[PDB]
Amino acid sequence: AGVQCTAHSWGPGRAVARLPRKHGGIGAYANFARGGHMAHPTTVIRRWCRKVN
Amino acid sequence: RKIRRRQTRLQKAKAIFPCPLQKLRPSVTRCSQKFNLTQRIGRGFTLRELQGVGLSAGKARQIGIAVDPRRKNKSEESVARNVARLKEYLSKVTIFSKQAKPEEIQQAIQHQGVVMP
Amino acid sequence: PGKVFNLKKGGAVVRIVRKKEERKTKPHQEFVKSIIQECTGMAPYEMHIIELLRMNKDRHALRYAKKRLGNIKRAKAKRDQLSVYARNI
Amino acid sequence: DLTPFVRWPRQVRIQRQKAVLQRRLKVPPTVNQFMNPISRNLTNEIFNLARKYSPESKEEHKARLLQIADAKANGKPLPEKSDKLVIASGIRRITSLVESKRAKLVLIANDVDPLELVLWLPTLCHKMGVPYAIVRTKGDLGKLVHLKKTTSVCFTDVNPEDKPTFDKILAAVAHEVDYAKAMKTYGGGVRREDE
Amino acid sequence: NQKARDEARAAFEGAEHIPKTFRPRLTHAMRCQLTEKQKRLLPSKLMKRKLQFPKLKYAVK
Amino acid sequence: GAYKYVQELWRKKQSEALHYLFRLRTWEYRQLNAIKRCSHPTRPEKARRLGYKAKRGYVVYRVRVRRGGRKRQCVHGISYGKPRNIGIVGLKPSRSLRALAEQKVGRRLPSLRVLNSYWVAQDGSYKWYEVILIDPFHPWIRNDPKINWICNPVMKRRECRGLTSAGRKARGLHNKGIGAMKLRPSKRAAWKRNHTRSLRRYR
RNA sequence: GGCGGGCCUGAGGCGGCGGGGGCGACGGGCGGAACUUAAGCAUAUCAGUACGCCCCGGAGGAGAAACCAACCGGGAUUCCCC
Repeated sequence: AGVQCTAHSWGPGRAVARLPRKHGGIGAYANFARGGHMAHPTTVIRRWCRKVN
Repeated sequence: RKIRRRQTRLQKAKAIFPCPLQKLRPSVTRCSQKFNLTQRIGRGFTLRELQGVGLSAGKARQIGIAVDPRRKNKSEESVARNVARLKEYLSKVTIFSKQAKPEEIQQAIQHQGVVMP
Repeated sequence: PGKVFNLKKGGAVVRIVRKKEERKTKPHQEFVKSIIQECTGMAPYEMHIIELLRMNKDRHALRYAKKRLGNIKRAKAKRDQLSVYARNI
Repeated sequence: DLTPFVRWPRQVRIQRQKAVLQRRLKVPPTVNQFMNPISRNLTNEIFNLARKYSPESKEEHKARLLQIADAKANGKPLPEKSDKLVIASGIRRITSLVESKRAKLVLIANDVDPLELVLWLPTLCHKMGVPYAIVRTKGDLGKLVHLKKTTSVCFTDVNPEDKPTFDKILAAVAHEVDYAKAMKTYGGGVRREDE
Repeated sequence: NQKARDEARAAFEGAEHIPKTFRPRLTHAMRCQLTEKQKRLLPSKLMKRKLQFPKLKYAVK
Repeated sequence: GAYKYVQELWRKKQSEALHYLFRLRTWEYRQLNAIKRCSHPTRPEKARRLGYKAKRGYVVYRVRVRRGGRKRQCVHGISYGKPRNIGIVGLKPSRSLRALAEQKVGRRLPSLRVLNSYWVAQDGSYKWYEVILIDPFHPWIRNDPKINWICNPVMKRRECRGLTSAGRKARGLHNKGIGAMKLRPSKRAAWKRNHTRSLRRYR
């Protein structure tokens, strides 16, 4: 989710904030960007069950 | 999965209503000094113990006794645990014959669980 | 080590699996090895070993056999088997 | 003429070339015996003696299928098929017969697909004492038994009426074929000048 | 065409080498799969044992 | 009492008689094609240990494999990267030339399914192997019970997958017991079983 | 040299029948990385992974000991807990 798109960072000195960007220059691959991957993705690998003796 | 296997296991039971799903296997001394005293379910009664009971190798498999020609009798005491085991099964077994008699077969107690634990 | 220490190891009688009716090459296997040896002949590595024996005695003959066959037990047997041909000519 | 310089297809050339390489090489003796077989008149006089026995014809095999096998419900016996002294063929059978010693004349063939198949039969013949002969073509030895090709044909007990002729045939082979003389041959490599 | 299909079927019927369109459709695997009976077929030496020691219904209390 | 004797004659391949017949045969296969159809199994006895029988539907094909240490292919013979992986002249093939010979005859003849391979002749420059192949479609093969299991789709192009003989040795199956625990189903499969991380929910 | 037959290795044509390509998983065989980690880097490590290639199945692979064990011993494989 979110990592599907392709973005190579535009990089400093081009006046763009430094964030991975698409061909036009749209925010991608960042929690603060629209459409980016939530930085810490939720997980199906959780301790769903809490055992009792 | 537990349910899947349970349902599948009971389907096996009705495909053969007379015979218990798991066959009788022999008690075998657990290996290594730590496990010498306890005995365990084993692959198969050896051909020697089976001939002590008096059954040919093929006949035993038909009756549900598994015969593994790999195991060697080894200890004489191993012959003792297994030959009596086979004995306690051959008495506790009722073999339906005469083609198929329907009413008698319908009242069959299938032994769910491993035989002669 | 690889054995536990029970001074009185042995509380159950033991039957020894043995021999399994220990067999032999039997008449045919040896006869055939004669039939082929008669027509095809001896291999070159063997010829060198036999020729070593008429002049040199053992030592270097075993050394050629270890290199050619790769194990001393096979070699000791080969040097000995080959020697039977050596004491005639 | 223009015939000598004709470029033949590769298969024809390779099969011709193998014969030339074979005649000019060392030719160890065990293979040399196969290269030179018994004389044609002698082959005729053993081949003529094979025709008098031999198994049934292919049409006779069909005749047995239609009557001997199909109508057996009307009858009952299974081996009314010929039971006459017969030449057998095939290396597995021949070797068991030669090792048994029951066989009298082994007629092995000079050409083979792998020479390894009947290389060790001549020695077997002199170890159990069986008289043996090498004759021309596995195919014209196959015809004797009616199969497509036979490596070897074994004369058997033989009919007594043919026994006087058989004894003359055996004696002629006994001079022409000798196992030990043949083992001291080591073949030949006749060169281009000799041709 | 429906009339045409049946008329051809009668002509090429109960015969080896039928025209492909008529042959049953199946899936590619079924067309090339072994017949069930041949799969059941066992070497005759292996078969004798099955009859000699056949299945017997038995029960243990 | 017959094929036994050929096996013995095949126990001495340095003897004069077994060298001469070897010269003739290896010379000829050098003046012949890489995958050539052979009507007769050149060695009749060995064929029956592998499984070949002379019923129709069985074909013997001879492959010629060149003998050499593998040379890795990279532009200008340099593997750009860390020093441990530099190497293009002495590598050794991980599939034996017998198995490669079996894969070879399978790519040029896909419909037939190869069984195992018997070595026929060899030289310094080129080795030769003959592989027995069985045609699944021919009727006799499907009906005969013993060879029927090959016709099952699961056993199609076994040679490439690794179900051949030198192939089972290539993965080390031919070595059973301790010392081979890590390759019992397959090495890539074994890696997953041990490395699998499973969290038991009710633990 | 010619001619005709048998065997054997081949050459075209015919008849029937197969074979090829596809699927973001699982599966089998190879060929095969580097970023990284070691606070540098060469052995290591990432990793017997990405990716490339060929092949099959509804599971495949594996499998009835040239096997573990050393015991008052087990007994094909496969999976799972430890």
